[PDB]
Amino acid sequence: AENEQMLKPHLHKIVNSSMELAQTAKEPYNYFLLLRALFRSIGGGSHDLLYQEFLPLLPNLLQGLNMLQSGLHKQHMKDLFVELCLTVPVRLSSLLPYLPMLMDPLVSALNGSQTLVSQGLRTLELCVDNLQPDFLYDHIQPVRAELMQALWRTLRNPADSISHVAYRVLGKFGGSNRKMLKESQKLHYVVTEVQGPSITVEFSDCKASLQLPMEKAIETALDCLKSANTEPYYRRQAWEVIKCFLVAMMSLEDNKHALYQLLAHPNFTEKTIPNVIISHRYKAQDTPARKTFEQALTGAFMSAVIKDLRPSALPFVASLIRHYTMVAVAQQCGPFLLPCYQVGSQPSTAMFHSEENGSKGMDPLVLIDAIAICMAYEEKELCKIGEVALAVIFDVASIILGSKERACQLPLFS
Amino acid sequence: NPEWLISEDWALLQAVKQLLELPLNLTIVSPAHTPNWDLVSDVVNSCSRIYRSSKQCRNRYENVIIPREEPLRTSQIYAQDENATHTQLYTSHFDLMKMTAGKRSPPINPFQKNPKHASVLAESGINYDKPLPPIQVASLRAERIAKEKK
Amino acid sequence: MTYIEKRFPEDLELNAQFLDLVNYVYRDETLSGSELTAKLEPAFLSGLRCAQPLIRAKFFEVFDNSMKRRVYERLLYVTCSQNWEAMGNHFWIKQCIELLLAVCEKSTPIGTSCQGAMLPSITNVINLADSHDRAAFAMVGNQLHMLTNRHDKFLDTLREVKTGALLSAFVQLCHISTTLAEKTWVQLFPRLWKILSDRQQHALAGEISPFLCSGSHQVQRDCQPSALNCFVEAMSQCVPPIPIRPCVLKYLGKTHNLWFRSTLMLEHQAFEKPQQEILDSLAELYSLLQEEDMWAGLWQKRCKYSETATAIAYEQHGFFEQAQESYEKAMDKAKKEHERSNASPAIFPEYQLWEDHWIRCSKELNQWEALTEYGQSKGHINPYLVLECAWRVSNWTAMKEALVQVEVSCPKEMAWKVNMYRGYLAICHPEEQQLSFIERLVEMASSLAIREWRRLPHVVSHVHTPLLQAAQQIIELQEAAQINAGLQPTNLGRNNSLHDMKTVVKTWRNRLPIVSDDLSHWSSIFMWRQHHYQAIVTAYENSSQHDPSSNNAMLGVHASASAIIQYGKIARKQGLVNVALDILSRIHTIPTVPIVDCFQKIRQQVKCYLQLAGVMGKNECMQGLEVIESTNLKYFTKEMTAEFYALKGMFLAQINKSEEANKAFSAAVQMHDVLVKAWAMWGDYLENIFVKERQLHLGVSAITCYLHACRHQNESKSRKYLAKVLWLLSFDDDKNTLADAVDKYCIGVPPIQWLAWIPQLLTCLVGSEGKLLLNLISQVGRVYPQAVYFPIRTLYLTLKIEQRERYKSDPGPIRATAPMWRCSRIMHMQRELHPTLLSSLEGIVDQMVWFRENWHEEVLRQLQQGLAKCYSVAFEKSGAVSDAKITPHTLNFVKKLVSTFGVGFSSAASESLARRAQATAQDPVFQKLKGQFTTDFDFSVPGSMKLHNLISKLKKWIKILEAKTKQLPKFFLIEEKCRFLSNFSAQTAEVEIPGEFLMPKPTHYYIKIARFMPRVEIVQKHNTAARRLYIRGHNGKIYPYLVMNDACLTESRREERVLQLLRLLNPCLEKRKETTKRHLFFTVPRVVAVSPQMRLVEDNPSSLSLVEIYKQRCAKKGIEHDNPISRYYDRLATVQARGTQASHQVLRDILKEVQSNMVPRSMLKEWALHTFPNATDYWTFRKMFTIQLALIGFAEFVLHLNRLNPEMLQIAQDTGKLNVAYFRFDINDATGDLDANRPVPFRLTPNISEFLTTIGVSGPLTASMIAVARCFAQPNFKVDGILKTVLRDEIIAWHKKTQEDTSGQPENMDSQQLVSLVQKAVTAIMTRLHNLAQFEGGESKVNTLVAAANSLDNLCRMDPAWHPWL
Ligand SMILES: O=P(O)(O)O[C@H]1[C@@H](OP(=O)(O)O)[C@@H](OP(=O)(O)O)[C@@H](OP(=O)(O)O)[C@@H](OP(=O)(O)O)[C@H]1OP(=O)(O)O
Repeated sequence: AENEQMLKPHLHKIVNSSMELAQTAKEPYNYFLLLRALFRSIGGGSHDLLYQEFLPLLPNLLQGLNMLQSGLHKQHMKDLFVELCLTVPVRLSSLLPYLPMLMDPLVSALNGSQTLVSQGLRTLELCVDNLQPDFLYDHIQPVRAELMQALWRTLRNPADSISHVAYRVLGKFGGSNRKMLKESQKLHYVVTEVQGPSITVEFSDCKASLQLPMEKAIETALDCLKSANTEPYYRRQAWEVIKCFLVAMMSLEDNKHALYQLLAHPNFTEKTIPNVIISHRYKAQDTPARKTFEQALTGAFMSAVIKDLRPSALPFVASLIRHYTMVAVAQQCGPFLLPCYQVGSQPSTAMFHSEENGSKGMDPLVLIDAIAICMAYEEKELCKIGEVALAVIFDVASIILGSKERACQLPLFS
Repeated sequence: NPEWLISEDWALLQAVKQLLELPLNLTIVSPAHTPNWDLVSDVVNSCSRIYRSSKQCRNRYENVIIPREEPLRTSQIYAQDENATHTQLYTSHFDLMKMTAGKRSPPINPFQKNPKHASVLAESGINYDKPLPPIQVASLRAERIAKEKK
Repeated sequence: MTYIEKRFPEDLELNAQFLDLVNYVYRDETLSGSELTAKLEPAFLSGLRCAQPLIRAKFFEVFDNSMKRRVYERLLYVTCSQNWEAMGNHFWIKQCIELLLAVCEKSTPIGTSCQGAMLPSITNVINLADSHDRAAFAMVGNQLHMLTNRHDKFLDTLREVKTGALLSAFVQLCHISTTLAEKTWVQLFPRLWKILSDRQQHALAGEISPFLCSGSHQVQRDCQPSALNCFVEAMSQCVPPIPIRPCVLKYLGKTHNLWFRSTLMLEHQAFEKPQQEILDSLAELYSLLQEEDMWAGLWQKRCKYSETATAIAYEQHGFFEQAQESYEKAMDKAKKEHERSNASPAIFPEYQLWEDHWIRCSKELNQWEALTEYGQSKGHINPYLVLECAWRVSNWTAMKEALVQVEVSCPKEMAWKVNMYRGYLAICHPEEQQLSFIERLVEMASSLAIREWRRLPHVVSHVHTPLLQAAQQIIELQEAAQINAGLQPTNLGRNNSLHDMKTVVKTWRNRLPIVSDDLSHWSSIFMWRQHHYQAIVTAYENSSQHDPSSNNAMLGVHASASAIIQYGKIARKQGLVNVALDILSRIHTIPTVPIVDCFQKIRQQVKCYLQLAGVMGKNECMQGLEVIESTNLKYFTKEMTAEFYALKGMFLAQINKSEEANKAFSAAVQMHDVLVKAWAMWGDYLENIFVKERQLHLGVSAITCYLHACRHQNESKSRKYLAKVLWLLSFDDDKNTLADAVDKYCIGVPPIQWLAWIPQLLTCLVGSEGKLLLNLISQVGRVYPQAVYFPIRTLYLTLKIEQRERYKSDPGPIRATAPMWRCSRIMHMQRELHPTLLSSLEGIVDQMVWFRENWHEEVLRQLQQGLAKCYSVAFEKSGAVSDAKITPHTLNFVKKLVSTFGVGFSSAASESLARRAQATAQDPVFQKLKGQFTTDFDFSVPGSMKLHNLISKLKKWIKILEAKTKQLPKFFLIEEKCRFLSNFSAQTAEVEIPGEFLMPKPTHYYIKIARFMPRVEIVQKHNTAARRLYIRGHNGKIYPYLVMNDACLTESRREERVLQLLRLLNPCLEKRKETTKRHLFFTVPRVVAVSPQMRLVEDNPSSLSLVEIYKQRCAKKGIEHDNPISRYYDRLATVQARGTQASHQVLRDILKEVQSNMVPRSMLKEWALHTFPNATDYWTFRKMFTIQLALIGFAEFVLHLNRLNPEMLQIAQDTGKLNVAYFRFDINDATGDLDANRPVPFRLTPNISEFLTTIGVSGPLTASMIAVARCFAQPNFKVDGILKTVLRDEIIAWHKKTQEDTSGQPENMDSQQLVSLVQKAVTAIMTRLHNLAQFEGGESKVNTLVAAANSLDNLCRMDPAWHPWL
């Protein structure tokens, strides 16, 4: 009764300030928490005083929240956006001309966490109970495939109440819950026929052997190493899987004297380096082997960040980066030149491993793709290991070539 | 519940026999091949008569079969005793009832241009005998809209 | 073991202690105690599956040593000696993985057999190249020595890793993840099967089936990834797994989530051909899947008695009364045959089919009393049917006895049905009114329904429709709970309960099922609502004091009347008139009813008489007219009289009087000028009489009628009327009477209605009626600037290009034509009105001009089109000579091509692009290529003029170029040259995605282009290197588009017209039953022509073509895709070498050999099997393929479109949708009429039929074809008008093209020739549609059409370039 008079004059002010400042802020999280608290306070009870001043704020606020939740953001940020944009303290009577801007976040809330799917089903029941079926159907017509697919997926939710309310709203929809979906449901399919990487296993009891594919195994390892909910020993097992996959997918046919005689040649430090340009614009689609290699490499780089896995992951990662960069400089420099790196050559698919001829052996340039996808990872702590990888690459390149400025002409750096 | 037909009874016996187990004790060596009563239930209720295959009946009628299998054997009563006359008579009775139901089902130029339908229109103020062309009707609609606007 | 884990699951300490205790009991003192281990099996299993790794390890170490370390022994153990019942809803197959991977050898170096993906060592460069280079290299500071030493030490550390470290961690990883571990078993078990010898494999396969059953191993029935699912998937994924029983397959499919996998396996067994059990189980499983078409096809293949086929055909297309009559005739004939002699027991399934389908038909025909009398037969009481049909006739005692008889023997799948029946009983029983357990029953029913839902496939389909329908009746029972709670005398009359009752009644009135649902569900809903409506009515008859206004009883009366009327309307829509008359006789038996709903009842009656007046008889139609005239109009309103007179005029125009009908139409329109339907029908009649008598004073009237009908209504409805309006413009005279007529009464019609017909009115823009149509298009454009700017832009540029060729003699600029100035003044006005939006559109169009890529793919596409035309012309010379000479036109084409070879508004982008082209044209590579080509492509030498010599040289150059063009960029950044596109933002202009204004949408949520994605990929599609552009919107989604360079301004404009036609026909498919029921719809991508040479088309990334899949399979096999055509032509030449012109047998054997040698019919089938490993995904893809193929075949046959070449059919892998590459009407260039009379009506080559497994054809394909034929055949849609409107401009362009060769006066074709030709053309399509729609006697010509589409006697005569084998 008394405090609503001092908050009303500043409502528009704080709303607009938080909306325009979080866009160019350093940690735009506390502002959205403040907005959520303000919405909760305005919705709590029937104030009927701040409602009049909040009504003219929906035209821009709803659009901004929709643009925010539609863009790519971290999981917690997206959850906060979708939950604060759905729980607006405004009655449906006035949200009619601004209702269309609530289906895009609704379909995401239905696909979100348990709290998010519950809030989405709550809003869906609220709008289907407080509005005529015809207008609501004409309203959801633009986005019906996603909404119905999410309502059908959440029906299998372990939570009994969630599935029950989902079934209740589906029955409330009536015949519209099964209308033809022009945007037909998507289904998984394979794009290539070549087999992915596998590990050889033998059986001495029957004098035979098998091949164990490990694409989905590496995928599971990376997935459980990325998430934070996994336990430490499972992370260690996944790191072990990735390490054995990495070490099993290389030749390991190098000698000490032979390596010394190969790297100790005057041409490596005297001959001009071919200035060919590497560009993924000519690179074909990623083969199963290459994507599995990238996944294993990024999983190793992540384990190098994991605290309990760092002591054994960081040295192995450094040594593997050394191996990759050394084989690269050996195949692309020295007296032995590949038919695609000689003088006068041009960019081509021979530099990358592809389903076509491509290169003769596995492309060592995949290490750069791993560092790229790691630095572009959602978590920024991974950028440290990427910088360490680049540092060791440059250092060992200058060591093997000397005259640091000369080691930068390698197409590897391009 | 309706009586069990010898056809579906032999079907049940065979389904149990096709479970690779003996009736002497229904857990034979390779104990993982426990009796799948739901499987034989599904295989039996696909016979002539109604489902009649709840959790109870499946066990009850097999326990009834065991004594008379350890008189004529079920396989003998199937191959013998008018092999296909029982189910065929059942189906003939069903079809006769069908025809009786379908038969007893029910089967399911006075020009009068009365003056009421024309008198209501005359009261409305429009002539029916003289068809007003659509152009004049459109002009009248435009004039009415103009009058309304003023 | 029993209680410690049940009551203390969270306290892992005591659980671990008990597990250590049992592990010690099992480990130590084994020689003393071995009987105690029998009862503690559940404890051991639980400790093995515990979440703690140490306990799991110490349990597995003792579980493994108890068995021999042999793969076969462990497999036999886990398959027949181990009982997993004690596990409990666990994915025990991971323990099988543990056991199978632990026995592997783990004392050897690690390695891999993937030699193709091997990574080269550091010293691998010492042996790759020649010898002496490395021999001389081998005979040639500390900072490098230390690095080498450390690297060698590290490599030595890696070489110590053994295989045992990999498998243990692999198993520990599979432990935590149920997904991607099921896959490991699926992918590893067949690998084990491969190494097992025949002796082991035989016994294992013989004992697996007992293990597939394994009795009490059913707790997994509710497990999402049930173990039996994975096990049977793995078993089926083996090579030799022949022995598996079909009964067990069906049982696993039903109980476990193995529906589609089980169906695929059963049909794979069935199509390999004592053996009828396979087909019986397959038909049962199909009937369980609600897939009516596959079941019908399978039975038609199995049908012995001819009557069964006709009955199934009738019931499949909604002919329920004729289906019931045919079933009755069939079972009567069977009874007669039985009286003659006994039949084989294999006929019993047909008898059960007849029984259950007659029951279903009688259920659909509103025979509830007959069904009750039948199920209640003394000798064979059918308690389920009685329980189903008892509550709908208020037989509550029979319903209660049937329920108590079913509750003890109800299928667990019908648990929610039993709960709903128990609720109905408790709510509606007279002497058992106990409203204490209501919400509990609803909760239990919902839980059971959700549990059953969890047992269905993950991809929603017809299998899930029953539960989606049950949800509505369940929530209605929940609402009925409070309804009855409020109707009791304690709450009777209370306002709080009255408001709730009113709200619930309004919601019920506004909540309706869809027409796609069978009438059975509509009845189950409406009759259930009727009980409570009557209760409300009756409840307000003994409480005259409560609410003394005679309103709440009237509320229930009105609700019941409206529900009855809606049920009758739905029954009528589905094609039932007898049940409609029955319902009308029913509603007539009421003391009194409202006057508002009686008018609607009379309206439905006259609508029934209307739709029944197709072949109306004199007696029946006159009796209907008398019944109509007998209705009283005293206490009624005025608008109702208008509608009544309109319907009277309609019904009387149906008969050949035409005078009283005109009078009634005029009187109705005068009664209520706002009535849209009356004026629309009046305009229809006026158009008819105008086309017949040809009186000028009637065309203006018809156009005014159509316009006034289109004024105040929605665009979806008014579309077919604007279609009629646009066609009438071809009858105007020199005075342009109807032109001024339409120009005088156009003020008032919404402008959005013309968006779907902009192209139709643009063609008239160039006629003598220009100025008024220009004003009209400009007026409608003032609201939609882009929708009118893009088409006028394209047409203006095409006119300028055409004039450039018309004035070849005059150099420099030239004067503009009349249509040019006309359509450019409007563009000037638009720029004056919408400057920012049009400027942004111009910027976009000028930036996308940079997509003129290069000469490489340009000349590639040129020579591809050349080869295509060469083959098309050689097929004509095939049978005659086949040693033919190149035609003059093809010679000129190839000459111009090899001469230009790629290099052939006051803007500056075009100038910069030309400068860049001239710059890049200074390299020696392309010059040498041009020289080498010109030194070969010359025709002035003898022996080179032969057509096949040219074809061979073209193929050689095609191979050379495709080997050359394989080194080019695959994507480029948009910011490289397209600055305005990269800098584009929502703040610049509110421009919408192209192709949005084409079809108006009810809502205004049009996704605006937020920004253009930086990457622009290059994809090889349509035999050209198209540029794929990605555009992002404010919603976060991305839309891909192909900036296609047409290079032919006529063919593209004629191609994108059938797309508009199909888009216009798409709504109609969604307004009828048997079409929505089958999900029939045209997949029409969006195509907008931005210039004569360039057009922007929508697409999706994963969309292959038939030729793409064929050439992919060939490259996999390592052969050339041009081999079969060359072989056909070689056989043709070698046969004609002895003067014998190739006969029919020659073509037949050529087809047979090319199919058996290099093109097996099982190519597409194996491709689909490999592409979609999941059974559900494969089944969904195949069903979508079948339905879309049927739809497009019906389209290409009924609509005289060009032959569906294999490269045209696009096949979307992500959804299975089938869209073709821009069909076009094959109008004869000589005669100007449609002559789509090829030997094959539609593409059903052997490969397709093999992919459709020969039953998808006989079922869903022909079923969908018949449905879509009967759908468009309905007169209410007036598809003939749309066809006429499109063919008008399709023939105007033909005339323009035919008259351009000779040489405003010639701007108009004729006043009588164009109309006559259009009428001749449209009838050719209408007759072909009616021939397919005919469904007399349960038989249709579609069967003979599909049979001829795959007959070898006709396929061999098709063009080799058409690929009758692919
Ligand atoms: O729904 P009904 O009352 O039975 O009649 C409808 C109605 O037209 P009317 O209500 O004016 O008769 C439809 O349109 P809506 O009113 O539902 O939007 C539609 O007619 P349109 O074709 O004009 O959309 C349809 O017709 P169809 O069967 O062609 O879809 C059908 O009319 P019928 O009486 O022919 O069923």
